[PDB]
Amino acid sequence: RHMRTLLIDNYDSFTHNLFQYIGEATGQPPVVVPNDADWSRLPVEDFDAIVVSPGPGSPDRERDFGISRRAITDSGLPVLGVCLGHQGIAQLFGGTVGLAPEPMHGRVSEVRHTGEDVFRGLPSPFTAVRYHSLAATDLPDELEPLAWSDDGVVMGLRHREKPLWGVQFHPESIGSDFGREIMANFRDLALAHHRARRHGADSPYELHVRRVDVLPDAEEVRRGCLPGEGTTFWLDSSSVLEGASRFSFLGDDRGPLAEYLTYRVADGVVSVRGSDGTTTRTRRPFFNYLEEQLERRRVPVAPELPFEFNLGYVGYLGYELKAETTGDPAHRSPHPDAAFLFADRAIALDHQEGCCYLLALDRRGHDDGARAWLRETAETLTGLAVRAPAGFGPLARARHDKDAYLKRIDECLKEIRNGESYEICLTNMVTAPTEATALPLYSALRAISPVPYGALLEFPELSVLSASPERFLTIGADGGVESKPIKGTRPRGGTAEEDERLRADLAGREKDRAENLMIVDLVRNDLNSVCAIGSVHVPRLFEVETYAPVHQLVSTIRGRLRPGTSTAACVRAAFPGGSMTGAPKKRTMEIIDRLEEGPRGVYSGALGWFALSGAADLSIVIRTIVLADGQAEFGVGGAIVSLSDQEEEFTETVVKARAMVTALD
Amino acid sequence: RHMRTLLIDNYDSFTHNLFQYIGEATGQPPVVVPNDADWSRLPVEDFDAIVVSPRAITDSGLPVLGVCLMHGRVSEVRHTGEDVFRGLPSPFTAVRYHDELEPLAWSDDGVVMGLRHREKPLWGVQFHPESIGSDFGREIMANFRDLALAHHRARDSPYELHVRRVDVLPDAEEVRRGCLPGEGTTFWLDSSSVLEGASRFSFLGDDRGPLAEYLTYRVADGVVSVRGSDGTTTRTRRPFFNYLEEQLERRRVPVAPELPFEFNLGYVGYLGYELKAETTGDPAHRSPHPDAAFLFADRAIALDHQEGCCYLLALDRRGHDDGARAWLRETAETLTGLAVRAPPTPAMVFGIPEAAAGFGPLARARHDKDAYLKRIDECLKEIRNGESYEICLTNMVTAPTEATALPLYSALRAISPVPYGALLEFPELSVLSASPERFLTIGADGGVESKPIKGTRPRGGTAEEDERLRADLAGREKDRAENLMIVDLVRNDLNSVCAIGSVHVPRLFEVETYAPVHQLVSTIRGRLRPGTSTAACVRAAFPGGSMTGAPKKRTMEIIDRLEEGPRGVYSGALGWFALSGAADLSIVIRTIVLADGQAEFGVGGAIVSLSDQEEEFTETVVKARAMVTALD
Ligand SMILES: C=C(O[C@@H]1C=C(C(=O)O)C=C[C@H]1O)C(=O)O
Ligand SMILES: N[C@@H](Cc1c[nH]c2ccccc12)C(=O)O
Ligand SMILES: N[C@@H](Cc1c[nH]c2ccccc12)C(=O)O
Ligand SMILES: [Mg+2]
Ligand SMILES: [Mg+2]
Ligand SMILES: [Mg+2]
Repeated sequence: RHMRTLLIDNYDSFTHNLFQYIGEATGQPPVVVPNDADWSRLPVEDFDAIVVSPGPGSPDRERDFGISRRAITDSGLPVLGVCLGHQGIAQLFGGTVGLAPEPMHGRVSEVRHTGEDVFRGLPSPFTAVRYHSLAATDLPDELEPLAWSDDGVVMGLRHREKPLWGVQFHPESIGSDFGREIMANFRDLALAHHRARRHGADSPYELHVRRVDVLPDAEEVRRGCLPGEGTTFWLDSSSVLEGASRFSFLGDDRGPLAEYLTYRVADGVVSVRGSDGTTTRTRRPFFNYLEEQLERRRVPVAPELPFEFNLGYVGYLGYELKAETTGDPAHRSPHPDAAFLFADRAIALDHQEGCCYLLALDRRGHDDGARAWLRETAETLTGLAVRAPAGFGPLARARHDKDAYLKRIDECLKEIRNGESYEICLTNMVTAPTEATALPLYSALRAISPVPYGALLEFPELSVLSASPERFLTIGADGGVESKPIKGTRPRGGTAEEDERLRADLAGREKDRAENLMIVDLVRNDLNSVCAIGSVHVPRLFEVETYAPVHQLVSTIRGRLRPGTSTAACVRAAFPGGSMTGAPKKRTMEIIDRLEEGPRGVYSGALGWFALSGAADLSIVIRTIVLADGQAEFGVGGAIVSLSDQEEEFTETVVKARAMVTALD
Repeated sequence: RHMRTLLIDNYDSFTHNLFQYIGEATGQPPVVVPNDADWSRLPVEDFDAIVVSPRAITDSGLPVLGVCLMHGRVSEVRHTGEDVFRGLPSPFTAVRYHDELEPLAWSDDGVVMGLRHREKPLWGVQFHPESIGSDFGREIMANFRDLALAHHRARDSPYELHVRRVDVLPDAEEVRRGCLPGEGTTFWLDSSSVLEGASRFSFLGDDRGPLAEYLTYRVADGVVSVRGSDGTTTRTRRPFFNYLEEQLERRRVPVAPELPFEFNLGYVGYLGYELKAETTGDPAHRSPHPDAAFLFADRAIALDHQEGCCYLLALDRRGHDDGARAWLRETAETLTGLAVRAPPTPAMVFGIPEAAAGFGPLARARHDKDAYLKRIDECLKEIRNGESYEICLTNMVTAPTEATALPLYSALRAISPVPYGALLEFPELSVLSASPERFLTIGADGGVESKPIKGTRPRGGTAEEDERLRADLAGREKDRAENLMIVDLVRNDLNSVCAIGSVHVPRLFEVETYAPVHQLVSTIRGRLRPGTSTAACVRAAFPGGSMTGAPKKRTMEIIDRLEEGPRGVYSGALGWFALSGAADLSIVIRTIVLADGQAEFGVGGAIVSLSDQEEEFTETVVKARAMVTALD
């Protein structure tokens, strides 16, 4: 779907220039309607956004618009007023407007701004043409300024409650810059507002929130608040970097409204274990079941929380769920194809601000002891902060040995010779017996490799010990999407200067840049299938990030979901991660199936949370140990392209194992 | 309407990226279709263009683009700037994944990066335009849309066109005097100034041919009158632009390939300002002249000033010998006898003080100084009340003269050589234009160009003051703002008839100097939507924004009140509509209208916030100077 944009026309003064820019920016032309039109007769319904073109036109028609102003001002739809006059401003905004110190018509102004809403991503200053020599100083308390001119007057504003915006310039004038970006921004605002439109069904839950101004050691929170045995989760920002990673999340299945949930690809059945102990087996595809439950259990985000996870499902998506995306069911995993804890109670650590947030659900109209838990857990955390404030290994066994792996790379190099793939992510699977238990082994791992997306899942069937640095999908409740595919890996150096050498090498090597580039294109394709035209872009390209085990080459891709596209639907379209398959995904996954001679399981999948607000945050499962039956499984791999040497790419798989192997030792 | 594009998904990791780029470039998302879907069912008719990602495809009649059908490799791509590479720099960067045809581009590897089918509308790019490592991706996709627009426009003639080249170029005035009768209806489209890139051709002809006609229009009654060769005059109550559109479609004739211009005969004449009544204006005032006047020229003489030859154009009925061939032979004989040795001094009467003397001895304006000064003040008041941003206020001057058209025109063209000069000698009036201004130049292919002039400076009485005034015009904030607002206005007009993403401004605030004045000039280009005729384009842009002010519709209501009368031929458009669908129109400024023993000429100027009254009055007198001089 797409937004239906209504463009109000005033004597066709500038209407068709606005037409052009909206069309180019959004890929969808607006519907043009005169300012004399009957708004009651007109189906304002369907129209998701309104743009009000300026005059001057007829004195009569302008007066008629004013008589019927409330059709637009109190309609509830996003509105953008484009450089309106004294009367146009009084009608739509209701403010006072005088003559400007530099009162030229068609004046070229420099506009400085806060970078908010319609001004998102614009440089400050930027050039813009002002037609009306009318501009405000005093604003009513209901109106907030967003931007100002070089002659000290308001160039942009918004109403603090209603989705109304005003620009006191012409974005679409030839003498203006970033006109198309301003119209795309307004389109994006319209998508957010439409997504926030609840209606639907009454929320079955009642979220309760308490902040606690203490921050204990996260492992101590694991030991202090969670059970020694039982099904738990710990989303672990073991590395904390401003703008990169900030929060940790812990919880268990002890709560009354908690559920444990699993899927098998062979069966196609969801298993939901409630608090009763009773497990229920309904049959429908996983992403399909997940969407319905996320829609059913929808809870508004609590704006007091600085994070988006307002409780929901926490777990992993296995690689074999590809069978329900664009892949084939070639190999059955030894582990569940998905597994999530539906968390009704959770501890959130704010590593930035040095406080905790406690989330708990009651059923609507019921007291299930949420507030009792909040009060109780707060007391525990307070006491806890006082005690503790904040090759493959000797017995390891690769699925493919060196000789077998080299032959499989050769196969990959023939595949790329024949044009059947542009890049194959060939991965291996290593198994080793261990006497270690989950928490001690994870304690070792997180010390070795602090990362933004660390995780310890302790489930009945398995334990997942992730030291992933890689962001698969961060999806806002507003429907904004970000993916940061990694491809291009360098081992750390011995000395400081050796490090800087490998840093420089990774960023500048043609080979690596091509690997990354092709994945960026692939991820862009996936996002475009579910995102609005004009929304997909690449803010950063070929950035090197450094972590304890490796240097990594990372690119950032953003987009905004189409209207009616759920978060689950977005994840389906992008799963499995392009960074873990290759280009083109489908054909490259067929090749993966044949060559790997076995399943990946949780490796190469996604691990994270789906929230009841609609938000989500998912990592790629790399640098991860799966713990089950005294066995330790970990997957490793690397990009195969036409330039690829075999032995270097095998050695790469060994290097990516350092963390997991060091921890198991 | 809009174009309908088809994107064939060949099941690679590119379809949805291409989908984005097409959406942004054209303002319309493509209809995505899988490859395995049956073409038997597909409504190929309903679509206008095909894009193919890495059988019936090529043999569908439709334009096609094949996208890349060693790895991940970035390459610099050098090209000839043709078709899909239109306007792209050479080199430019492109990511690439992977006979009889014509190669268009090459990589730094020496591999073909672009190809073309020589007959079929089939293009190939051996790179990914939509890749993140590529540049000018959206431009390539926009170009393809433009190629597809044109291809469809190029899709029975009641006439057959006959052409003859003569390898002489006599003096153009000698052609007028030597080849055309003198009395009777004639046209002379006069490139009195020839400058490469600016003007190249002149066109002359009369009504003596057997298939020639003479059209007039009155908006008062809304009646078109057409005079045939036999003497009979048909009369019809309707709007002119619909009439024009119908006739041009009906009388379609394709462009002759060995002609270096696109006028292959058609209509030559003028559109009066009062035709605004059937565009976006009101019928507030009735002109004393026909609101439109055109000769359907079945026989014409074209001068190629660049190459030093003539072209003779003659229309026969598709099945008949109507003496066209005989006319070519006779006219060619006449022309060779006129070819003798070429014969100028620029007239220095355009220096500031003296140029603003007056309207002549025997002249009176509609509004005298005090009257005009008040209408400026009025203009300013409405500008303060935000009822206009810019108003092109104009006057009209009438002066008795006994001068005949051709001797007067001969004096005028000597005084003020221009790219868009014209002598129209019609039954009801003569029009003596020394216009430099391009209103609309429309190709057969549907490419559109407008060059609004706004921002005027007089010539310096000294050469130093002249070069001062020139640099002042290019730099002054006031004049740039005046010009810019017209550019936005003309952009707005054209966007109503052009495809989304096709309208752009390749040049802004260019100073052009002519004998009487320095002028600030901007260029706007676009490309017609499918279904939109050449006539439809003109209606949407008429009258020229350069002659109205911004915003157009409201400002045209204001000028009705203040001017208290018609403009007539002045402030309208003059030029040709070709049978190929091409057109070339000037704004009627710097023009004498001659009728009934008196000369009429209009003069005006833009009024804005900072317009000085005395100066804006002086401007209008300065602009009359060429006309006043010729009449003296
Ligand atoms: C009104 C006339 O000229 C118009 C006014 C101009 C100006 O104000 O600078 C320049 C270009 C013309 O569109 C005229 O020449 O009569
Ligand atoms: N880094 C996330 C939280 C987080 C840590 N590990 C994770 C694993 C999966 C998903 C999220 C996480 C944040 O700062 O908000
Ligand atoms: N200058 C134009 C022809 C031309 C001269 N005077 C004109 C008046 C109106 C329209 C066109 C013309 C050319 O070079 O082709
Ligand atoms: Mg710009
Ligand atoms: Mg680029
Ligand atoms: Mg002026």
